[PDB]
Amino acid sequence: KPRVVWSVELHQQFVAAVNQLGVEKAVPKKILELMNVPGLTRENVASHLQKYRIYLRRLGGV
Amino acid sequence: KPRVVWSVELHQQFVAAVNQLGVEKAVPKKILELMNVPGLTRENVASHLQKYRIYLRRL
Amino acid sequence: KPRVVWSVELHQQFVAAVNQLGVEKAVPKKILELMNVPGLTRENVASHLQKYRIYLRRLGGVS
Amino acid sequence: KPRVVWSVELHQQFVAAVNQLGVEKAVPKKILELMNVPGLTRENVASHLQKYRIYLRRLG
Amino acid sequence: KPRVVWSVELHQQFVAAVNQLGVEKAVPKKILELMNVPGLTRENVASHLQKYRIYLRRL
Amino acid sequence: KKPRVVWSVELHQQFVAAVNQLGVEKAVPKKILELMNVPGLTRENVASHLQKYRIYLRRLGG
DNA sequence: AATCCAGATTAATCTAATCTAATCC
DNA sequence: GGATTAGATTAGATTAATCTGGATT
DNA sequence: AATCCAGATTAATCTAATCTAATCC
DNA sequence: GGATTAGATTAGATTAATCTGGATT
Repeated sequence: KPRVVWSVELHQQFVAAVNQLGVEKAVPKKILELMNVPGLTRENVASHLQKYRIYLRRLGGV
Repeated sequence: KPRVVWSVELHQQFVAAVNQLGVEKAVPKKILELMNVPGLTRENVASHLQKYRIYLRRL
Repeated sequence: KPRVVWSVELHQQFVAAVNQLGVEKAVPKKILELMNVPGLTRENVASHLQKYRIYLRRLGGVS
Repeated sequence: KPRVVWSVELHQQFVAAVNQLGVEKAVPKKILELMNVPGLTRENVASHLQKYRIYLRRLG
Repeated sequence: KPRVVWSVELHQQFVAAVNQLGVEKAVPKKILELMNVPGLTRENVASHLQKYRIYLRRL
Repeated sequence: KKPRVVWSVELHQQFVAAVNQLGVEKAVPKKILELMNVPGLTRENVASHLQKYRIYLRRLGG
């Protein structure tokens, strides 16, 4: 049960899935449907998505 | 290609930073350090600084 | 560039706060509400709390 | 009781690693994986890197 | 092999060393010994001494 | 004002010939300028262009 | 329509991992 | 100079608070 | 007294870092 | 408006011409 490590690869896959849906609409369940990465949980993604949204809000939009 | 969008909040931080250094004397590295915005680059600040100087010269 | 100094008095107020909450349930925000010390941030307390927990964990006085 | 001695060799290895990441953004964990030296811990590298930053920052 | 950057602090030490020596006794090697800055080279201060002399000439 | 210099095909060609004639040891700004003999062109025009030229070749050479 | 509510998401906050400054030897 | 300790930072986890779609009234 | 010569000094000139303007989306 | 490329500016580095103190002739 170890901590997720958001590598550039995994983050890339997350980014791709979020763009498919729209950063405004993306939710953890539908991000994971697309990512197809087993062992990755909804909370895992939710926490990353919030961190992602904070980052994009400063640089624009979102 | 994630463009920066200069929202009211981020432009305002830029205005405070540039005004602390002086409009004509402000350089991107110093503006970037004062703003302390993760992900923001020299080229972001420099491109926005150029349009800001045009806009200020028309006044 | 200011760094917090956990003086003996400050650390004792922190311990008084943590014992009032229970070291199990204690979290930085509630600790700061009790301590009533301006200038301390939640990050200052969370760093100190983690060192305190590391120490207590070896001696077994915490989960 | 064994202290690490930063021989010229080893320091050069460390400088090479640090230059490969960037002095400002280098951290002990990345330095160690580049250096690939068994025997060296994070703390050995972090102590050396503190002293190294002191020296370089006085010079800019 | 790092370029030197002349900070406010390092430059302050330079001016005090120049002023103490008197321009000129203020030459690089002796300015360097006064500053006693690890890694600062004779050439670092010789180059800075040159631009400073130009700077003083313009008042 | 002074006009910004624009490195046209013809002006760049003359700089390239000068560089190649001198070699890299002697291809410093003042000598490139003497060979090019174009009125109003300055050291800093050449030095600026020389720095971009050297980056451009290091890329080519790898 | 209007309400209930379990589940989902999201903001707020926590905390482990790791870093870096301060201090020690 | 190098080790150790104390406090700061970052990324990811957990908790608390909202939200909403679907069932019910 | 005068010359030699390493080890400097110093002006001239170069060059990397960083900048701003021009131009492209 | 924001990104990218080309040419400009600046600070620091390097080179080249000159100078000098201590030894020597």
